Amino acid sequence: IFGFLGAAGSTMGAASNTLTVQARQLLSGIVQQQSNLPHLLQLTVWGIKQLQARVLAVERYLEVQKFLGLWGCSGKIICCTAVPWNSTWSNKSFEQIWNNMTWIEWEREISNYTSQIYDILTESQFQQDINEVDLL
Amino acid sequence: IFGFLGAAGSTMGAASNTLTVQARQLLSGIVQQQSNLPHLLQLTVWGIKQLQARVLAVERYLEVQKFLGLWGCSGKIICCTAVPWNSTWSNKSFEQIWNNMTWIEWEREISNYTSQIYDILTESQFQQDINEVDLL
Amino acid sequence: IFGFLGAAGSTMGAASNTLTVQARQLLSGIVQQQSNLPHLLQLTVWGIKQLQARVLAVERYLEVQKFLGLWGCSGKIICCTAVPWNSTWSNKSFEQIWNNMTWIEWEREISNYTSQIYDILTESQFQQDINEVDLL
Amino acid sequence: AENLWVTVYYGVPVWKDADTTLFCASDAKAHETEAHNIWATHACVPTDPNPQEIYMENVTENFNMWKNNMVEQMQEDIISLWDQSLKPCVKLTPLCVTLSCTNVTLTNVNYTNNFPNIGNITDEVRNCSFNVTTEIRDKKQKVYALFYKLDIVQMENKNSYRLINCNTSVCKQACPKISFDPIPIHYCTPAGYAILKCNEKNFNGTGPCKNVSSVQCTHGIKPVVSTQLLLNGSLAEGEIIIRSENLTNNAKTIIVHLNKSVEINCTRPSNNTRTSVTIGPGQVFYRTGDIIGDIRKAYCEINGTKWNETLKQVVGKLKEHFPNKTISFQPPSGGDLEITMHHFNCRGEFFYCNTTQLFNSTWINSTTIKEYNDTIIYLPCKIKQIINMWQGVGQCMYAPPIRGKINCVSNITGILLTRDGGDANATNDTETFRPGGGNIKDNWRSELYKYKVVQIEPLGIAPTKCKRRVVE
Amino acid sequence: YRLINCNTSVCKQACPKISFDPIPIHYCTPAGYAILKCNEKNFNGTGPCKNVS
Ligand SMILES: *[C@@H]1O[C@H](CO)[C@@H](O[C@@H]2O[C@H](CO)[C@@H](O[C@@H]3O[C@H](CO[C@H]4O[C@H](CO)[C@@H](O)[C@H](O[C@H]5O[C@H](CO)[C@@H](O)[C@H](O)[C@@H]5O)[C@@H]4O)[C@@H](O)[C@H](O[C@H]4O[C@H](CO)[C@@H](O)[C@H](O)[C@@H]4O[C@H]4O[C@H](CO)[C@@H](O)[C@H](O)[C@@H]4O[C@H]4O[C@H](CO)[C@@H](O)[C@H](O)[C@@H]4O)[C@@H]3O)[C@H](O)[C@H]2NC(C)=O)[C@H](O)[C@H]1NC(C)=O
Ligand SMILES: *[C@@H]1O[C@H](CO)[C@@H](O[C@@H]2O[C@H](CO)[C@@H](O[C@@H]3O[C@H](CO[C@H]4O[C@H](CO)[C@@H](O)[C@H](O)[C@@H]4O)[C@@H](O)[C@H](O[C@H]4O[C@H](CO)[C@@H](O)[C@H](O)[C@@H]4O[C@H]4O[C@H](CO)[C@@H](O)[C@H](O)[C@@H]4O)[C@@H]3O)[C@H](O)[C@H]2NC(C)=O)[C@H](O)[C@H]1NC(C)=O
Ligand SMILES: *[C@@H]1O[C@H](CO)[C@@H](O[C@@H]2O[C@H](CO)[C@@H](O)[C@H](O)[C@H]2NC(C)=O)[C@H](O)[C@H]1NC(C)=O
Ligand SMILES: *[C@@H]1O[C@H](CO)[C@@H](O[C@@H]2O[C@H](CO)[C@@H](O)[C@H](O)[C@H]2NC(C)=O)[C@H](O)[C@H]1NC(C)=O
Ligand SMILES: *[C@@H]1O[C@H](CO)[C@@H](O[C@@H]2O[C@H](CO)[C@@H](O)[C@H](O)[C@H]2NC(C)=O)[C@H](O)[C@H]1NC(C)=O
Ligand SMILES: *[C@@H]1O[C@H](CO)[C@@H](O[C@@H]2O[C@H](CO)[C@@H](O)[C@H](O)[C@H]2NC(C)=O)[C@H](O)[C@H]1NC(C)=O
Ligand SMILES: *[C@@H]1O[C@H](CO)[C@@H](O[C@@H]2O[C@H](CO)[C@@H](O)[C@H](O)[C@H]2NC(C)=O)[C@H](O)[C@H]1NC(C)=O
Ligand SMILES: *[C@@H]1O[C@H](CO)[C@@H](O[C@@H]2O[C@H](CO)[C@@H](O)[C@H](O)[C@H]2NC(C)=O)[C@H](O)[C@H]1NC(C)=O
Ligand SMILES: *[C@@H]1O[C@H](CO)[C@@H](O[C@@H]2O[C@H](CO)[C@@H](O)[C@H](O)[C@H]2NC(C)=O)[C@H](O)[C@H]1NC(C)=O
Ligand SMILES: *[C@@H]1O[C@H](CO)[C@@H](O[C@@H]2O[C@H](CO)[C@@H](O)[C@H](O)[C@H]2NC(C)=O)[C@H](O)[C@H]1NC(C)=O
Ligand SMILES: *[C@@H]1O[C@H](CO)[C@@H](O[C@@H]2O[C@H](CO)[C@@H](O)[C@H](O)[C@H]2NC(C)=O)[C@H](O)[C@H]1NC(C)=O
Ligand SMILES: *[C@@H]1O[C@H](CO)[C@@H](O[C@@H]2O[C@H](CO)[C@@H](O)[C@H](O)[C@H]2NC(C)=O)[C@H](O)[C@H]1NC(C)=O
Ligand SMILES: *[C@@H]1O[C@H](CO)[C@@H](O[C@@H]2O[C@H](CO)[C@@H](O)[C@H](O)[C@H]2NC(C)=O)[C@H](O)[C@H]1NC(C)=O
Ligand SMILES: *[C@@H]1O[C@H](CO)[C@@H](O)[C@H](O)[C@H]1NC(C)=O
Ligand SMILES: *[C@@H]1O[C@H](CO)[C@@H](O)[C@H](O)[C@H]1NC(C)=O
Ligand SMILES: *[C@@H]1O[C@H](CO)[C@@H](O)[C@H](O)[C@H]1NC(C)=O
Ligand SMILES: *[C@@H]1O[C@H](CO)[C@@H](O)[C@H](O)[C@H]1NC(C)=O
Ligand SMILES: *[C@@H]1O[C@H](CO)[C@@H](O)[C@H](O)[C@H]1NC(C)=O
Ligand SMILES: *[C@@H]1O[C@H](CO)[C@@H](O)[C@H](O)[C@H]1NC(C)=O
Ligand SMILES: *[C@@H]1O[C@H](CO)[C@@H](O)[C@H](O)[C@H]1NC(C)=O
Ligand SMILES: *[C@@H]1O[C@H](CO)[C@@H](O)[C@H](O)[C@H]1NC(C)=O
Ligand SMILES: *[C@@H]1O[C@H](CO)[C@@H](O)[C@H](O)[C@H]1NC(C)=O
Ligand SMILES: *[C@@H]1O[C@H](CO)[C@@H](O)[C@H](O)[C@H]1NC(C)=O
Ligand SMILES: *[C@@H]1O[C@H](CO)[C@@H](O)[C@H](O)[C@H]1NC(C)=O
Repeated sequence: IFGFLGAAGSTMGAASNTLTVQARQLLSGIVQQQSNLPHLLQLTVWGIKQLQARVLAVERYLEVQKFLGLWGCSGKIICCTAVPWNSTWSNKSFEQIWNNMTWIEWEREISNYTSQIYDILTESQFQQDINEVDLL
Repeated sequence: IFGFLGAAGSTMGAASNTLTVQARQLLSGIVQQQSNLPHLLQLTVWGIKQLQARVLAVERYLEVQKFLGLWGCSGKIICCTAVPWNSTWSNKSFEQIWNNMTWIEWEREISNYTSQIYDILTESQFQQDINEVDLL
Repeated sequence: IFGFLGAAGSTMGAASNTLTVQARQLLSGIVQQQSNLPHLLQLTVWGIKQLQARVLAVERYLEVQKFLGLWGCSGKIICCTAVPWNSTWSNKSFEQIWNNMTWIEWEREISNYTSQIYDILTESQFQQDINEVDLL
Repeated sequence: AENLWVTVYYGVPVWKDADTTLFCASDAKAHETEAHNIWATHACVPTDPNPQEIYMENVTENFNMWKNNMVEQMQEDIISLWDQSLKPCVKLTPLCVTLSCTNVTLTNVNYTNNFPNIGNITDEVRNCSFNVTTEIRDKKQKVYALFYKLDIVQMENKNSYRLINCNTSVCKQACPKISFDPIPIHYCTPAGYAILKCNEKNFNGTGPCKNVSSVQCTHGIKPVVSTQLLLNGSLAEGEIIIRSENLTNNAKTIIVHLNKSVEINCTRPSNNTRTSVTIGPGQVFYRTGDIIGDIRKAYCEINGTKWNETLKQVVGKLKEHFPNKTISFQPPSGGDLEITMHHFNCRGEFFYCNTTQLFNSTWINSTTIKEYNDTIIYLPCKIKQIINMWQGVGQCMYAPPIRGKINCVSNITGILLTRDGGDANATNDTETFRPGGGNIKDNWRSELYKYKVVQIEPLGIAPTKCKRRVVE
Repeated sequence: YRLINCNTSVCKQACPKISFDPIPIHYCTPAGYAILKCNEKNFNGTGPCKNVS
């Protein structure tokens, strides 16, 4: 087993058995504690650098939870989608991705197209909801 | 293809084919940027309006996501439900709704009962879980 | 028929029928209003307690929504999982659990193990999602 | 039918009228001059290089000028920024004591390039000597300074003066290295709100607009402050537009918004040198040492024919709302110096121009077209240093002199009129409009009249024939 | 004589009840961020580090 980010160097297929380790630490921190001991203690130099740390944690977490909701992957860690891979984003074979690259190397390779894959994934889920409305 | 609120004047039939354009923009904003250049700049007049415009953006997103969680529609754009229309809320036909109204007029006719439709929606989802715990 | 926290004294069997009553009120509050009338009103002593009351409410809601996302119980009130209670956490019979125990007493006598049930419930869902990837 | 079930749609295009906390976004290309502007500070977030405006087609929305909340937020922001820019730096409490002024004697150039030939700054400034304290408390020094006659009041013992603010407040010197340049400011909404903009070119204040469009935030708005004529504005599209909350209520100001600018060209030909004394520990007070070279009153020149045609068009528009009366302009009838005279700013110097040749005339019936020759109107202007911009809410300020010659080239995109009340016994078919009037808010209603802030309600409920698959 | 500072500014007196003792301070990130630390002992200023933790 590994700690937070502990499998950052392992390959894509082997570092995917530790997704829950980096997914359990997106809101949990030390910042929620009040202080060592509690004028206007909320306007101290470190009373504002802690107020904006609480807000940064919320927006960072809600930034990906918004995409999971649109794509239909709410409440799931690994989510299968009905969007075919056109291989123009990357035409590497199965064994050259899951057994040869790294999650950092892979995400830098298709960083060009992630702005478009997000649009395709969102629109594909919308088409699924239209289909079931005129089906049930 | 339309932009933000671009089909607000179109009828409910044709304004419901562009729900994703008004859904991609409930958290994304310019406010996540830092500044033109980085005393106590987190207290400037322009630096307090930017703090409360980040909390407003977060809160306005959760008050619509909170309802989706209770009704069992999390992760879905169009969500069917087992709550029957009694026509006391609105006794119009199917054609007179989806071919003769825009979304703004429709939300003004049933503005009386949305406080009650929400409670009926919540109870139905709760009754789905009780009927499923004591059945499996 | 009950109010907020109205079933805190009832037995667990009869206090699980009012789950929605305590669930509708994890974001809703008086704080979201602006003021009696709109110097520097945004940094009054009570203009700061309202700012930190809004953040506390948002964070409190997101501490339970974070777990439900990992456990796979997003969009549900009573979510039935696949983790077997091994009776080491509690060996009390099914009758004694739901028929003279209250929700407060139950949480206390398993309070030693909630830190371990939470990690087990996350691992079972992750193992579910891996099994579907190499099955579909 | 009997097969209708509630279906939730997420993202539907609905909104409700609401009020939010607009933040500021300004372009960084104009900034990075290290000038430390007052309004459009570096704190404003960078703007989107390609803003989006979506044409909403079939929707008519009830816009309501004179009740827009966007204006009051701008007012509070302007006041707060003005106050916080004056906070850090030097006060003027040890300065104003019993002065002693005598008529100034100057050595100067003779011809002075007498093309306008308006006047000479003598009998406007006084060369007053007074005792201040140096960096050491137990040492007083006698120093001289040139003060315009509008900054000093004459107490008893007529050969002894005092500053105009001592017995009412304490003023802080305009702070030496900041700028008063109005840099455009965009007012952007949080994520969850939108701004509806009415695109009708001939659109009065309030009413249902039929050509609404949606934006994320407004165009550039300059916080320029003026009293009688709107400066550096945005031109009307269709024609001259006359807007007022109610045209039959003379207590309500009238805003005449033009569709063709009339440039006004202002200059201070004098040569003021800036000297610095020390009134305390690390506190430096700037003053005018001498006036050497050219000596002439500051003045503003205007093309006579352009302004004359502009008044013709404004009167043509005004005759429609007042059908059977002649329209006659008259100069302001009284009030403060900020009302009776067109007040504005250049490079830190605060100008008060007379503007009485622009604003009186009569238009009886347009019986015949009268042809004249090209003329240039020369408006005399005074200059003030002790500036109380906002009567009782803004901090009083002392603007230091600016070395060199001051020259501004600005546009006149609007006029602020105020109808004179009428009587019942006898109205000789005449109406007189006098310029000025209104508060500072009317300088920003002229920009924020197109915009309304709305809150998006993306949760819709409608019946459908689909039923949720109940699990067995 | 005169005080050294009497032409530049005015100095508030160091204030009796406060202490100048430096207590160690830990700079911690919010949730969603992390701090990479280069464990190489013979590490100069810039460049790649090979046992980042
Ligand atoms: C690099 O690291 C080096 C190692 O850390 C560092 O050197 C260290 O520097 C610190 C500087 O703070 C030293 O700590 C001080 O040590 C003082 C020594 O006191 C001697 O004399 C006392 C008699 O006056 C003896 O009692 C004392 O013996 C006992 O002292 C302790 C009780 O005070 C006890 O716990 C010990 O176990 C020991 O048995 C010793 O022989 C010490 O006087 C001083 O105490 C202050 O700080 C304490 C907290 O650390 C407070 O608890 C204590 O009350 C003192 O605070 C007062 O003074 C502060 C400074 O003015 C104020 O802020 C406080 O509010 C408080 O002032 C109140 O009380 C006043 C009356 O006393 C009153 O007049 C005021 O108005 C106010 O009301 C402190 O502990 C440390 O000893 C150094 N290390 C070594 C090995 O010597 C070095 O500096 C570092 N390098 C650099 C560049 O910084
Ligand atoms: C209606 O709209 C018009 C058009 O925008 C507007 O006119 C313009 O006003 C601005 C603001 O005053 C003018 O900008 C200033 O112009 C002077 C003129 O300098 C001439 O000579 C220099 C050579 O020395 C030329 O390079 C220059 O182009 C001019 O021909 C400048 O001297 C001013 O410079 C200051 O601001 C710069 C901003 O980046 C600084 O970089 C520069 O160092 C100067 O700053 C100094 O003063 C600051 C305080 O003000 C201080 O903080 C600094 O430390 C430093 O000491 C400035 O560029 C512009 O020329 C006008 N344009 C025209 C065509 O007239 C009207 O003002 C407006 N109406 C109203 C009522 O506002
Ligand atoms: C870093 O790379 C080395 C070399 O590839 C990895 O070591 C191998 O790991 C696999 C995975 O189980 C073993 O089958 C091999 O026996 C290991 N040794 C060699 C020489 O290949 C190492 O696991 C990588 N680091 C991490 C954290 O996975
Ligand atoms: C509080 O406790 C009393 C027991 O003293 C509960 O009263 C019992 O309620 C059950 C179920 O309604 C009945 O079957 C018993 O006959 C009742 N006993 C008595 C003595 O009244 C009461 O319901 C509890 N209240 C709440 C809100 O849980
Ligand atoms: C029903 O609940 C009661 C109390 O909540 C349990 O009875 C208690 O038993 C303990 C001994 O273990 C006694 O000290 C208490 O005095 C009893 N309570 C009362 C009110 O007399 C009982 O065990 C529960 N039912 C079952 C089947 O266990
Ligand atoms: C709604 O407002 C838009 C604003 O762009 C109008 O578009 C302009 O209309 C004028 C008047 O004919 C044209 O001269 C311009 O070429 C149009 N485009 C632009 C960019 O200005 C539009 O006409 C208005 N009315 C309708 C029905 O759309
Ligand atoms: C500005 O608006 C005025 C309206 O007050 C326009 O004046 C009209 O111009 C047309 C030109 O075709 C004439 O036929 C009208 O008689 C004029 N009206 C009046 C009352 O004189 C003027 O053209 C507009 N200018 C611009 C540049 O838009
Ligand atoms: C604004 O005023 C300045 C000076 O008052 C103008 O510059 C002068 O214009 C006159 C016009 O006949 C020329 O003769 C001079 O040679 C110009 N320069 C100087 C130094 O006097 C300037 O042109 C005016 N701007 C506008 C737009 O009218
Ligand atoms: C304002 O008055 C003072 C004193 O009355 C003038 O200061 C003197 O001016 C004369 C001019 O001939 C100089 O010779 C002296 O050296 C100056 N100082 C003193 C202490 O006498 C000052 O020049 C006057 N200012 C103006 C603009 O006339
Ligand atoms: C003041 O404005 C008038 C316009 O009313 C200008 O007169 C025009 O000048 C241009 C260029 O010299 C000619 O082509 C026009 O025929 C003139 N008349 C009209 C009615 O446009 C005059 O030039 C302006 N004054 C200055 C100094 O520029
Ligand atoms: C602006 O200038 C006009 C003159 O162009 C001033 O009007 C004169 O005011 C004096 C003051 O009592 C009268 O005696 C004159 O009869 C007025 N008319 C003329 C033609 O001189 C006017 O006062 C000036 N504005 C201000 C605020 O003083
Ligand atoms: C003053 O007004 C003139 C004319 O109205 C402006 O000159 C034009 O401004 C527009 C802005 O929409 C530009 O697109 C043009 O390129 C400018 N020149 C011409 C010949 O049309 C001038 O910009 C205005 N001054 C200020 C400071 O706004
Ligand atoms: C990277 O740094 C780590 C530091 O934890 C090294 O691991 C330690 O190295 C030291 C010195 O060689 C040993 O004394 C320790 O026993 C090692 N382990 C621990 C837990 O401290 C690691 O060796 C470094 N990387 C490489 C490739 O040597
Ligand atoms: C792959 O890319 C091509 C062109 O970029 C596009 O036509 C195709 O739709 C893409 N694949 C999918 C599944 O959209
Ligand atoms: C994958 O794409 C690259 C770039 O277009 C191309 O050079 C390569 O031949 C492709 N691989 C295959 C197997 O077609
Ligand atoms: C329709 O609304 C009325 C309003 O009181 C309610 O009583 C009724 O139960 C609703 N219809 C159904 C089928 O429940
Ligand atoms: C039962 O759960 C407890 C939790 O502490 C654990 O210690 C024990 O090993 C578990 N037993 C089995 C058989 O999993
Ligand atoms: C100063 O102004 C007066 C007022 O008309 C004028 O007579 C005189 O020539 C001007 N110049 C001097 C040096 O007095
Ligand atoms: C300044 O003080 C000196 C000596 O104290 C005195 O002679 C002179 O008249 C004073 N000047 C004033 C009060 O303007
Ligand atoms: C504005 O004009 C429209 C028609 O052009 C009219 O219906 C409306 O009442 C007017 N509003 C005002 C305030 O005059
Ligand atoms: C204006 O004042 C400066 C200050 O020294 C001087 O150098 C300059 O020559 C003066 N202007 C003229 C035209 O002499
Ligand atoms: C302005 O136009 C009117 C037209 O009645 C004329 O009487 C007046 O002399 C004109 N003004 C100038 C300065 O030419
Ligand atoms: C405009 O100025 C005065 C202002 O009252 C007015 O009486 C006069 O008739 C007009 N013309 C001149 C030249 O004063
Ligand atoms: C540090 O040392 C390594 C290896 O000696 C070298 O590659 C790197 O450039 C050095 N960095 C600097 C800043 O000298």
